Amino acid sequence: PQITLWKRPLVTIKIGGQLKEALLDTGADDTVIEEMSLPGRWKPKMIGGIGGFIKVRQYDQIIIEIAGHKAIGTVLVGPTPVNVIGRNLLTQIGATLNF
Amino acid sequence: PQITLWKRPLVTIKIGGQLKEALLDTGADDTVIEEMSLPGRWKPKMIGGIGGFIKVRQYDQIIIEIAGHKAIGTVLVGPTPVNVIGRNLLTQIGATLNF
Ligand SMILES: CC(C)(C)NC(=O)[C@@H]1C[C@@H]2CCCC[C@@H]2CN1C[C@@H](O)[C@H](Cc1ccccc1)NC(=O)[C@H](CC(N)=O)NC(=O)c1ccc2ccccc2n1
Ligand SMILES: [Cl-]
Ligand SMILES: [Cl-]
Ligand SMILES: [Cl-]
Ligand code: NA
Ligand code: NA
Repeated sequence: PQITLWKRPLVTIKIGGQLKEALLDTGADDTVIEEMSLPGRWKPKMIGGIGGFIKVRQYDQIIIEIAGHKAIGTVLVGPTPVNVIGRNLLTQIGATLNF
Repeated sequence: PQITLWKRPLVTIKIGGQLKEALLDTGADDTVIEEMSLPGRWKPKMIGGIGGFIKVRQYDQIIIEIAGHKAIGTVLVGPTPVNVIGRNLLTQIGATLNF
């Protein structure tokens, strides 16, 4: 699709058999999702956003569908008011910004 | 242009007479620029994201040239580590996400 930006670019994602809404975010290096169980071990990570840094749980090689496109990659889990799909997975679904 | 997302989507902007680099950020509602003076009236605002909130100055009707394309709108000025071009101005240059 071609998504305009008059509204937030929110799409459905599927992770763990569950549907969630998430933001397609060209400004995010990483993908950050609300607290949720994921399989396997996690590693520590600090990420910085507009208000400061937070600690998150880094899970690698997680299967996630994004707007019907399959990705398998790193998902950070931590406190965020919005689930964010960052460039690590936007590249896997072939997303570009155009004007 | 078509901008791939392997790297941060940084472009040159001109604002307040000044050339700067900024991030094309589909996950930002607002345009947030590093501390600088702008002409006219402003009012305080709090904006948030991961990590919490910051206090900003809101200037309305500010012109910014973004990768050669003029846009006008509200620009927030405050303690951001990165200049962010958010949706309020990305719409004005006709930017879309495509996959
Ligand atoms: C996700 C993460 C990997 C941590 N990356 C980032 O956060 C980088 C950090 C960079 C340096 C600091 C300044 C911002 C830039 C760009 N951001 C990406 C950037 O796209 C970031 C992603 C985001 C969206 C929504 C909610 C939280 C987080 N957007 C934002 O921070 C913008 C700022 C704004 N305009 O007010 N926030 C929002 O647009 C926004 C939307 C809904 C909300 C609901 C409740 C609470 C807060 C909400 N904030
Ligand atoms: Cl990844
Ligand atoms: Cl505006
Ligand atoms: Cl349009
Ligand atoms: Na894993
Ligand atoms: Na003004």
